[PDB]
Amino acid sequence: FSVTELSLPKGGGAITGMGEALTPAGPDGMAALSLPLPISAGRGYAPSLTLNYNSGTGNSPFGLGWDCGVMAIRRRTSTGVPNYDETDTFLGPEGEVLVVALNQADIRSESSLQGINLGATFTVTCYRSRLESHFNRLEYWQPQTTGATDFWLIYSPDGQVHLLGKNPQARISNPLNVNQTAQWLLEASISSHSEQIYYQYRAEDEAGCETDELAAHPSATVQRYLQTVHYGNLTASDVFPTLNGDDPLKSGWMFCLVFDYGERKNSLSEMPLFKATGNWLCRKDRFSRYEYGFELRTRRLCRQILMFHRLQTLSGQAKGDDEPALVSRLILDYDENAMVSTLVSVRRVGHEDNNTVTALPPLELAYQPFEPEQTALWQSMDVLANFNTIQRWQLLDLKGEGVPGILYQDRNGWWYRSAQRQAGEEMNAVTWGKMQLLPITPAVQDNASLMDINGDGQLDWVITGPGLRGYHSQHPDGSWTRFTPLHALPIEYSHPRAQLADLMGAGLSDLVLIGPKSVRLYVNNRDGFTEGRDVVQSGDITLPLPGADARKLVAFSDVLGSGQAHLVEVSATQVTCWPNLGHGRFGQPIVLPGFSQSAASFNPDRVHLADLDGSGPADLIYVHADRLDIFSNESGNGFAKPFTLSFPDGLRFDDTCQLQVADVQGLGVVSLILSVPHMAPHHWRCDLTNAKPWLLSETNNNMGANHTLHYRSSVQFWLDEKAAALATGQTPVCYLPFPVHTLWQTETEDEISGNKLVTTLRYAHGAWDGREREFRGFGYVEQTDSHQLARTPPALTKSWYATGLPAVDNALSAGYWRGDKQAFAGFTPRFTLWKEGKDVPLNLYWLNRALKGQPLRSELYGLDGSAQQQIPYTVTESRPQVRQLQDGATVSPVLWASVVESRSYHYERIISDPQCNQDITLSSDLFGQPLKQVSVQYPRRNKPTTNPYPDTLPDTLFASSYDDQQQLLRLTCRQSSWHHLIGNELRVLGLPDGTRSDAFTYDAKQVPVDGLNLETLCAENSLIADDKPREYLNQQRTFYTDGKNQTPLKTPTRQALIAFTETAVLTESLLSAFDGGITPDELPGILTQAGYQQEPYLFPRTGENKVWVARQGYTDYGTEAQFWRPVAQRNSLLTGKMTLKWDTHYCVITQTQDAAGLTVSANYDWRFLTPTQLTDINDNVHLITLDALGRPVTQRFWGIESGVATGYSSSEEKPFSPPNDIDTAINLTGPLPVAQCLVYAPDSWMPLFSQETFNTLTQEEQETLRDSRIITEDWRICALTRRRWLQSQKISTPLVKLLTNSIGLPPHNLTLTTDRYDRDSEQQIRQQVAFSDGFGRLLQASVRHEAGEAWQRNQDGSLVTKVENTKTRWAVTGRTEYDNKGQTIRTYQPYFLNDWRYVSDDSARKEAYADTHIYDPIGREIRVITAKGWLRQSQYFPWFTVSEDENDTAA
Amino acid sequence: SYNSAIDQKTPSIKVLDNRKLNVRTLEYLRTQADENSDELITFYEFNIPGFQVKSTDPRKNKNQSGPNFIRVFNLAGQVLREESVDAGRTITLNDIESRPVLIINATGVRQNHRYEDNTLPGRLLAITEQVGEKTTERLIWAGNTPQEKDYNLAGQCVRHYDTAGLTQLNSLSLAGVVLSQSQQLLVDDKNADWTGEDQSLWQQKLSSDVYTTQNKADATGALLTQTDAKGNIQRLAYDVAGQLKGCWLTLKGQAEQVIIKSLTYSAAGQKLREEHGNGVITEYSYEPETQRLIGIATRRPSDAKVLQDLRYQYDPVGNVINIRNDAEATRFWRNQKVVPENSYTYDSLYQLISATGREMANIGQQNNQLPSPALPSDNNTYTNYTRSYSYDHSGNLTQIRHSSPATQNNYTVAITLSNRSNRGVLSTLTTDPNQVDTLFDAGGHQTSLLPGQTLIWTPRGELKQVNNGPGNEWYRYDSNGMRQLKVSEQPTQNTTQQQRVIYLPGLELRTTQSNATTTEELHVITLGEAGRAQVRVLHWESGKPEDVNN
Amino acid sequence: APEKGKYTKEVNFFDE
Repeated sequence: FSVTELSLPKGGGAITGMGEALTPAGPDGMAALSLPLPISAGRGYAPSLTLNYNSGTGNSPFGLGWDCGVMAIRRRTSTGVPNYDETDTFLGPEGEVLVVALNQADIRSESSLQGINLGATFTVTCYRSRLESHFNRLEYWQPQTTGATDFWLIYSPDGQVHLLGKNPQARISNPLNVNQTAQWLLEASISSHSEQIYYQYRAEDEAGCETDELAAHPSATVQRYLQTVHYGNLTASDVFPTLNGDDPLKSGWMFCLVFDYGERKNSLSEMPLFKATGNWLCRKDRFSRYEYGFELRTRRLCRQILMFHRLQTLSGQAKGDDEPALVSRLILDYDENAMVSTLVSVRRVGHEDNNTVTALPPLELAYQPFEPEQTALWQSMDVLANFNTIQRWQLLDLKGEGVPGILYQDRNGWWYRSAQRQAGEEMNAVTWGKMQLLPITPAVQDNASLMDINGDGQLDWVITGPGLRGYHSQHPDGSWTRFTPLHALPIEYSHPRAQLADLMGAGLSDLVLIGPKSVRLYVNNRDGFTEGRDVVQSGDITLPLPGADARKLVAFSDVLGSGQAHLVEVSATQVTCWPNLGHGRFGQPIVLPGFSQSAASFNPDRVHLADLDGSGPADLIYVHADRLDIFSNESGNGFAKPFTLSFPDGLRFDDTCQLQVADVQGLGVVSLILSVPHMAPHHWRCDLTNAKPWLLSETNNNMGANHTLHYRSSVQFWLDEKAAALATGQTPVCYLPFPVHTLWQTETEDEISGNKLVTTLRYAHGAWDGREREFRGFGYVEQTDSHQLARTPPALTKSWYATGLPAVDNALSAGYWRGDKQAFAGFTPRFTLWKEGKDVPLNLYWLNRALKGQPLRSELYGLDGSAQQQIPYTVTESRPQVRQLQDGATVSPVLWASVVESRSYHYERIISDPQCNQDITLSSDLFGQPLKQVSVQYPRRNKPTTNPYPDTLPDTLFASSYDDQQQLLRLTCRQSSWHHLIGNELRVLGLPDGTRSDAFTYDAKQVPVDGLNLETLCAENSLIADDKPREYLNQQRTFYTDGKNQTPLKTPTRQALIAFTETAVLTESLLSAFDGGITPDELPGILTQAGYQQEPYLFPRTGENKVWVARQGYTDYGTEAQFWRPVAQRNSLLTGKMTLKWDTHYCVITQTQDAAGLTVSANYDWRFLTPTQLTDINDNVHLITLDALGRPVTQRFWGIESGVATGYSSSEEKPFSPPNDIDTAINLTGPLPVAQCLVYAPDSWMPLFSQETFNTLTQEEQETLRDSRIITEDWRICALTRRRWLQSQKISTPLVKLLTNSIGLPPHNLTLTTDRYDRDSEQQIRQQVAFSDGFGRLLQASVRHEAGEAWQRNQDGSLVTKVENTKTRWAVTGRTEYDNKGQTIRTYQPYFLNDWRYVSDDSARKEAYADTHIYDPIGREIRVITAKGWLRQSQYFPWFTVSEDENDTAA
Repeated sequence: SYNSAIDQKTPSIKVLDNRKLNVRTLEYLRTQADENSDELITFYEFNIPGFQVKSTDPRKNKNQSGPNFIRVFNLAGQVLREESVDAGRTITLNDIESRPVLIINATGVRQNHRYEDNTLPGRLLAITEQVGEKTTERLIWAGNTPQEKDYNLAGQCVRHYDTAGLTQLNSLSLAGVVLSQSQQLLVDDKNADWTGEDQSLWQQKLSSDVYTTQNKADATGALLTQTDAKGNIQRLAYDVAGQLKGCWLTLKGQAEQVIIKSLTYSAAGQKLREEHGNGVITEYSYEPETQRLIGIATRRPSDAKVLQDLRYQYDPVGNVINIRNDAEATRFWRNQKVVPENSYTYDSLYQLISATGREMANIGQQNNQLPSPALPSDNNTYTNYTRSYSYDHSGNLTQIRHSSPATQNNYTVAITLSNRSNRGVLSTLTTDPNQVDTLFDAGGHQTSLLPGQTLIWTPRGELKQVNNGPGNEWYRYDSNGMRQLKVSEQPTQNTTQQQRVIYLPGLELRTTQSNATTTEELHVITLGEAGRAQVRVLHWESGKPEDVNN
Repeated sequence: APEKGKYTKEVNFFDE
């Protein structure tokens, strides 16, 4: 509760950036990054759209990896192409599968939503997530009448209701069958306070694309782009803006977040308008997607993200009909190269009204390149001796394990070579072991092959002989499963022209017989096959036949990148592709130009379709003798110019030779393996690249901070785990059969201070689930924060997570630190069933699947190479539980997973004597709110004879460390009560109305071995049962109002308006504190005069009747037309009501008024909704001015002081604006009419290339400086594109020498504060420059002083420490050097300087004496060496802390 | 000359419980280098909700007497009762908005605070100190009349009646700096009892003299100039860093002289060089590394004379261990011109164990009086002394052993302390440790200064009177507790002999009067902060001495 | 409260 006080924004000195942040790495392995969009949250209800990178996300309208999208409900296409009937499942917005919610199923018949007649009668079906996290409910409205359409509602628990895909502008549907909807996009939202958001989408069109695009993809008008988002509800209504069917933006809006796709101008200095002069741009990597049964095209990229305000509406002049003016602008730059577009530069630009630009330094992003023409290396392969495709050899992986081995198979025994680690030289060196004889083989070697017939990850030996048909599966722990018979096999499985392909889209190998105009499809259903169809191909589609020509290659390949097996025909002239549409259907053929060979010398057996980089489409390799043509697929739209990779000396090809493409390196990218079998099998490997391309490598904010990201494959994290297991004689088993390309090292560098921090990651225990066919994550992640200051030991943090796979989860607890032999018993997961409103303990597969991503343990270490290096600083263990909320017969249950008790230790690298505690949840209600919580403090362990805490401490410290207050088992119970608002149009959960804390204390002979846990404290004679004495601590009871009645409600309304809050402060035992001085007869009259009231106990027991409470925090709210805004709030009934007041549209407080009549008016700058004029209680005006980014500049004040009018003169009287140059504003003299000025300069770390030097160098030397984006168009040097350009050059032109020694100051600002008012001739201007760190932190400040002696700064940034007389003297106060984690590691004494500019850190470390600070892994300060040479010291033990000053360490 | 054998293996340990509350703090005390350190354990006890109920210093833990403090809290953690062993018992009640309602101190004095009603913002109105019922304070708030807004008086306490009279506020600047205020004093025969509603019967308890003072301030709210209550104007100037660089005084009816003509500063804003209108230049030297004051060099640039030059030396921790003066002895001490070195040593707890220096020859034993001055005619010298101090484990100074050779005045003086309290008096009063707490109030204020002197205290624990034998001396304080009056009433010659001092902003009205007439009236004009090289101007309106100049 | 020498603090000619 806060009483509203209007104030003005002050101009701070911490130059913060755009807000980008790399996500901490966890069990998923990927590298993520967030970037906040500049959404002007005007009234309080704004969209939550942000830009998010994920290394693993495919292509998008925001580049590769990036995605700024709004939530939607779509059909599940991981189990194949949807059938669009009653036998289909849906994915929620969180990505989890929805199930029908049972009460029988929630099916009701409705014709009215929010009072509005819909025109038809709908079959509303309440859905529910099958892994409950948010507890929101989802209604599938579908019409019974033919003529309407279906939509969704989402009732989020914070009172919001969403409308997803009601109108066809927000539905991705089949362009032929308009009822076949595949994606219900979010259309509108209502908050609880009648605030509305409306989402406007645009369809794809044939704009700006050539005729080769329009021939292959004719009617591509299905893919939607979020065009603009309307919010700022001009009048309050709880109904949706398009239910009534009356033009949803004919209602007024005040804020518009416009996404621009190329329509408006994208230069720095043009100020793009609301309505656009032109049309959007058709990009270069126009990809396509076929997972829905039709083609999604995605032809556009998003150039700008704009923010608009209706400024004449917010001021009480217009009523929503004016043109919205620009207030905020992002500029997204891409490197388009017709394979992928990558977002390389994001910049926020503000535009001033005097046709100038306020710009921030751009966030620029660098990606791992795919240049296989230069980096192609040929290496001999003698590891694979006698490998041969003519005989019975194979590059495949048994045992799971993700990297291919070498299998030779005789008819009696099989010989294997598992991939392993070379111990010699490189951290990623892979070789193959001995030929090992396999101990068991499935004994039916005839009519069989190795394939995954059921798709559960482990390979099968599928024996389809004359009498039997079935398979043996290969477990990863070496064992072979016995014979499992296939439930149904087609008779045409033994047809000579049938083949196993993936047509239904479910990731399974279906059986297909391709005819020219009709295929026969047998669907794999994971236990055999199903009844065969005859899918007749539409139109003029005549399918190619595989094998029926020797001059063509007809195979199943993904030459479009969609993730489907399309039908490709490689002739000697062209490559024609028929897109797979699922269910046996095939689309119209697409010609991919660019491939051509000599028609005589073309043999299709040398044609190999393989994806080389990993962008998704398959590249085309044609093999000659002595060279190797490679055609790069350009997003499935054609092939590039070929490039040759000439064979090394001694390698030629023929019809006996073979080209294999495989990932035999663990580098994420496939390698080309050429085999020559005659007179000895000898082999060669082509490695095209080192790293996996198009992943985010480097980022930079151009303020002195950059991050470099390095990736490692999970195959390498398995080969290191497998090699270390066989060193201790254990047998390692891998449960991740596929490579996951994980983030491994993310080095951070502050370019100002030179400090680096290298966080290296290490993964183990990857888990892939075979049943749901999903990656479950890793079960063991390491971090190693090692600092590189320009010593301190690295901080290793082991941390285990639950995978959900029970073979991986039962192996985790054998890797923990045991160490102390007195710790309590570790936790196991708690599977629990929910019936009759309580958790009763216990589809065991779904219960374990809910445990994914739960924390299990974490141990923190400090690697200093000491005798305590192996002992952890702290140990935290957790216990997850899973509650089954509704049962699932053939569908999944609804499960709710949470951590039910967490126990933490504090060893401080002392094995005995830790400080342990625990926090247990006992009860939760229907929606997961806690009903009974217990906090456990554990006593100190008994005094051992051997002591730790070594001899440097005083001898009596160990015995004097034991108080009698460390040896009490303290339990703090905590009961809670909640309000859950449930209705057909109502879902508001988690409203508090009561909490109460009690205390239990026992001696140390009551804490048992194996500890306390949930199964102890919930028992019948437990330590918190209602038979034991408890001590009261406090209680709190929230009271709610309906908005207009003085009596509080028993059950709150949807708006959840808090009337007051009631906190107990005095009990009848505590009234004996007034004994000598207050008569007991008069105390209840004194207490009720001080505002106390007597209320009953909250969850009352026998023997307690009243407490003296403090009922406070009052608020009076408005009506529904005033958006339920507070209009008058007081602190308690003792003081007076403070009446607030709002503007015409109830978004900002103008003129709050006190209880005495004291008034504080405020005017607002409607570009940012920022108060820029404050009239205080004595009618003195305080006027500030903002720049285009919203930051404050010049402020004045005036008023009446001694009966006369005084102060600074107004802007209309003496008009002044400070210069945009910081050094020019230093030279400002004379009476300024303002109290402050502010000249910001965050661009300063980018060195300024001059236009007078840019036209000196030559013209094609100019465009390489621009097309590489090294200079900006306001003449600034980008640090990331310069550093990448200073690698390939390596010979020093004058452009090279000019770029490598250019420099700038840290991002600073200048504040000019004046002493006296203007028209007073004695006014002098105090000057202050404040430098920032580039991480948002504050480096130093330069305060201007009078003329006198000062050290001089050199012309490069050094410090000369001989004093000299100076007319421009500056005092450097509060100079600080940080590490990368924010801890202060230097504190400088102040010193006088002859300049305001920043002195370099290498020169401030030599001279300019400071105190260096040393830290530990926790973050506390171990010692500090002072500037003179003495040092203080601190030691942190779990039960006592030891401090030593400069006198204790002097001896 | 610092010996670090005092501080070896003596750290400070804060022992924690299982809630990470500081339940013991541990100190190690070594007074002299050869012996062993002594562990001192201070005990802090906490209840189950986690508030510090009782605390015990290491000396009373050895006595097996009770704790120093016994606190009783409410459910929010605020103290409702505080039975201190030195300050007695305090019963405190606050309302819902955490404003004080009822305070009972250890002398049994109930203090009230009544506020505005529930229709008003709830500002403070009156304070009642019931002992038998006195409305001792009365606050008059202002409104938002356009006459009030012209002087920025809206929402301020314009008239504030307190324990010494009235403090009326007249004008505020646009920053909030008071530009004009006035104050009258209560007459000698009246105490503050501001009962009632009309204020016309409160002016008949106040003096006739209304002392108004005026200021002028810049836009940054720093005080530029100040007129005193008599008309003497101080005027300050500020440099470009916001620091103070000059000072000018113009007495009433006179021209403008210079008091400070230059004042420069260091990089950390410490004073560096200052030249007065005296002409004397003082210069401060600092440590480069630690920025500690290592020199005060007062130089007169007319005789090339260094009047004093104090060079300080320190411990590593910042304890002054050596002051030497590189100046010569002044004109008052004939036949000697070397100032001795002051050396100091400390314990492990950094408390002063020994101290050397210079003292006069005819000083005798130290007491409450100050010795007679050394005139430039009586050719007296100074001698060397050394004092050694002794403490108990509560940190009370128990013994000063002044040993001055070459004069044979070797005396010790003991402070006799209690067993349960830190209340300790001089050994002249009582030699018994059990009759020390009979010499104090219930609130712990001392009631007898010397054997023939008694002290009287206010309801709010301020010194009301130092009763000597024949001549008392009483004081008056405002609502903050700052002294506004000091009236020394000497005994009967043929009538009373009364000396009155009025403390005003930048002005002391020291006056001396007999029965019917004022025999001396002195207006001391002060310039600056005391302890920060203050300048005083003694202006005589009546009863000037013959030999001094005005 | 016991603070250090007077040189550490900023100048102050007029307060209450």
